[PDB]
Amino acid sequence: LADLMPRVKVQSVETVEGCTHEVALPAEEDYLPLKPRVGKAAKEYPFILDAFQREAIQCVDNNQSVLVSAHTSAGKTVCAEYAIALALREKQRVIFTSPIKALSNQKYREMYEEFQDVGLMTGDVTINPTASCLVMTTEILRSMLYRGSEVMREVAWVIFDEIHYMRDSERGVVWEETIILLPDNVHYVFLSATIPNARQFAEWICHLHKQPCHVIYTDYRPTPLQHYIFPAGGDGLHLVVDENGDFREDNFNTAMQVLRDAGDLAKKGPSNVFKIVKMIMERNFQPVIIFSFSKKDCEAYALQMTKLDFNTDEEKKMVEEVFSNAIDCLSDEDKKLPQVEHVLPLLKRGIGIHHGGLLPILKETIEILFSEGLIKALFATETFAMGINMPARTVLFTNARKFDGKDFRWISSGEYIQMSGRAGRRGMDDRGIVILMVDEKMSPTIGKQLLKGSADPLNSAFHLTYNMVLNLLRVEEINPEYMLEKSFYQFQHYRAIPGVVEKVKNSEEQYNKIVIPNEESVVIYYKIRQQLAKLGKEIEEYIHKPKYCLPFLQPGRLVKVKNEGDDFGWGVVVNFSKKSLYVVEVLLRCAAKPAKPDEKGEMQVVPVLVHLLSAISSVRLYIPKDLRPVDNRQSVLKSIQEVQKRFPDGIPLLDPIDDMGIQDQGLKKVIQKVEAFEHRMYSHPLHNDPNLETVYTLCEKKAQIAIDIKSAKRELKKARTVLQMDELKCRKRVLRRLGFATSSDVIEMKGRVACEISSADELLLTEMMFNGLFNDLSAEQATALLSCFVFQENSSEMPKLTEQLAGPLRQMQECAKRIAKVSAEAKLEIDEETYLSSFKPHLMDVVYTWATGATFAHICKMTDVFEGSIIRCMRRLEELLRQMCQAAKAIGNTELENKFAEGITKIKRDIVFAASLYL
Amino acid sequence: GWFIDKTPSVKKDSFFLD
Ligand SMILES: Nc1ncnc2c1ncn2[C@@H]1O[C@H](COP(=O)(O)OP(=O)(O)O)[C@@H](O)[C@H]1O
Ligand SMILES: [Cl-]
Repeated sequence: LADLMPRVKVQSVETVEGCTHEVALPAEEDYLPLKPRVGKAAKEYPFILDAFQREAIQCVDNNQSVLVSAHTSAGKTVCAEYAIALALREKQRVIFTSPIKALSNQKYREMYEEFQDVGLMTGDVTINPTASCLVMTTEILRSMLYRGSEVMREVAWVIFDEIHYMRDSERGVVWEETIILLPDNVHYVFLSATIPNARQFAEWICHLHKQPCHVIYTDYRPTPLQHYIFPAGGDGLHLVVDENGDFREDNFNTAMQVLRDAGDLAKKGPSNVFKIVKMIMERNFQPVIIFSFSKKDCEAYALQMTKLDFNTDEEKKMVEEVFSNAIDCLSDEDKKLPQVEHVLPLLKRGIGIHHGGLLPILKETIEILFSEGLIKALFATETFAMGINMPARTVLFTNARKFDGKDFRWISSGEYIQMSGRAGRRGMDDRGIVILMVDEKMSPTIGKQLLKGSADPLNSAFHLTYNMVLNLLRVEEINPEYMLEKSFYQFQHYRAIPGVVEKVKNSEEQYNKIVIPNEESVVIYYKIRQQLAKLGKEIEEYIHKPKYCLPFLQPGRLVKVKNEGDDFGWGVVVNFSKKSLYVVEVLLRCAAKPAKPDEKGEMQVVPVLVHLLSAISSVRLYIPKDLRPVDNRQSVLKSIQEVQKRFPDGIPLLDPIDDMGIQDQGLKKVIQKVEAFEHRMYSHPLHNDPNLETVYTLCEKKAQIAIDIKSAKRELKKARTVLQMDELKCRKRVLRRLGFATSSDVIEMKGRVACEISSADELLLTEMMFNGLFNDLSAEQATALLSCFVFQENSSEMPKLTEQLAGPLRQMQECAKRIAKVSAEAKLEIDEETYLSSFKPHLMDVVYTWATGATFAHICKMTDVFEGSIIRCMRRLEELLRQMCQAAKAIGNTELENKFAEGITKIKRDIVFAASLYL
Repeated sequence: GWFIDKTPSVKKDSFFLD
């Protein structure tokens, strides 16, 4: 067949205790150990490098891609810096790509102060494009690879900070899509955390770019952690994991027992979080991060602490100075905002908050005050853990459960690893501490798997998108089929083919060797007996039914017993009773095993389950009263030997219908097939042959080898299958019907328009644009309408909308229905009501009034949505508008380009687009 | 010797033994 499957081996390089080194290679190539670096290093560091860093360095010295899998704060960034150093030293280019903008900004600050030849590129900012070392968001990098080749001109290295972003669903597809698009001549540095399938990843990179890829892994943690649990309604903390990483079941069970009886029915005041952060300051555990999955809970817990003060008057003066300096850029009108007033009292008292709801300038100001130690008790959301390493001495969890779908579920070990990794500062702490608050009973096994358990594997979330398909039809070198065959998602489901195909040939060889049966008629005999055996077992099941056989288990009844293959011939029952199922005590020929053919045998009474009886006879031979003696047991064996003689035709069996009473209709058709197949058996020319058993065993062997080939090919045809082709055929069908591309998969002008839209539903917007919906709108309502396309995170009640805004909305929803009907007409899994309601219009009025010139203060009164979520949306809208301009420019539609351009200016002003403090 | 029995046994299921 045409099996174009992966063919990659992996070898283990020897290294010093402290790290493990594997390298994934193409199988054809011969492994070659890294040779020592030649010449001075590319970068020296102000510390002694750890073993895992040296090995990764040696990879980059040898111009070979490497994946570094170490815990956060272990020193992964050291490796990337050496790559940047080496490429700059060699007058080559570098791209340090990060998944999030905010991280890209901070990394740019790092890279700039260190190398100075660096630039930045995100959806919001573009600094020094000609830099030799570009920090850029992954979204930007894929957009450049689809656009042109100058993105990678003279680029020798690409650094992927935190590959975990691939697990994400909203932006993990762009990550994987990017790696598939890079040229093979490029070398990669991947930075990750402890993942159990790091090898699988390197194997993919190796199968993908036909180049060796290394794996450096280390569980080294520069600061050991002590994990504590706090039972709800409990007075203090139980050490559940010590610094050595051992799980103390001693203190875990005693913690949950306090939890078991703590709640009402099992048996004002302050808060439990309050009491935990209080003892934290009294035990010198500060600074601490208190993670809360609800921004509303995050602000409450932080406000409870306003009663206390965690800062010295010196630190106060520092906080106030750092705060007033970071705000000076804001306009007088914006300094009076209520959020600016409400937070400064908490910062003065050493309390801080961090969540997506804050304003960007404040969120970053708090990040700065935290790195300065002026914030000793920070209540932050989960997002704060998915960012640059800003560690604390202590991490506190307010809740252990998170809402996902339509049911509650604990937090995964992967999430606990992520957030707890911030406890423990490199040189500042002898040991970071982690505190977990539980309110629901927790099994010990899951507690061990959660605190000490490895991180969840790194599995691809790759899926298809119209924006991806269209861009792949635009390039005349690649096709969407290629993108799927070369994805990590497909590589992981291609992972069973290696072992399967090798076994099929070896078996196919072993099958042709045992292919020595004298004649082909033998197979017919074999299949006949095989059927009789299947029928035989079916009859037994009816006789197993205790409702049918128990009445005939009188002492002395002859019974044949078989279990899992081996049998004990015949035997006599003595009595029966229940077990724990029923059990009968039966003499048999032999926890013992049956007697062999050459052995004369020795009778022994043993209890056996009733569902182990193959046949039951009509005969009841007489047994001695006291069966304890051995001589009596032999006497029974001789009595049955005489019964077998009185019936050479076979010991008579009970008619299951005439005698046992099984009136079931299925047993009728089974007994008919038995008599018919028994007639076929004795008719077969081979039945009489004395060599039958010699040829029936070679036939049984050749038959089993064939069974393996069948099941092996079965899973191989599954593993070899591409799973997402049906979706692709349906999505191409949608693009055909709507005119984005032709039946021959050639991009139409309409498709090139959609290509420019990546931050939203390209398909709906291009349809809206081509239908002339925007043509009648003003720039202020045009931009307000687009707000529905960048407000994915919506969970509030709608507002009262003016007719000037509902008009285009109703018009837009009409095109949305048409998009759904055609998708369904293509047999795509889509719910029409779900599609229309996905575009939340909640900020139509807010965006519209900001477009007209209203102050930020004025628009906040309009909606209860947290004020930071408004700015996050406006930033996405401005980025989307910029795309819309590129879309209209693709067809030269300058009148629409001028309208979106106008929308940009109307919203790009004041604090919404305040320059980041890190830039 | 040996004998052949194709008939089963029974229990009242309502009896009170003692
Ligand atoms: N061998 C080392 N010895 C002492 N400190 C180190 C060492 N390597 C890295 N560091 C420190 O840890 C940080 C390195 O960057 P880091 O944030 O830990 O990367 P990552 O967390 O992704 O692995 C720096 O603050 C650095 O001072
Ligand atoms: Cl070396």
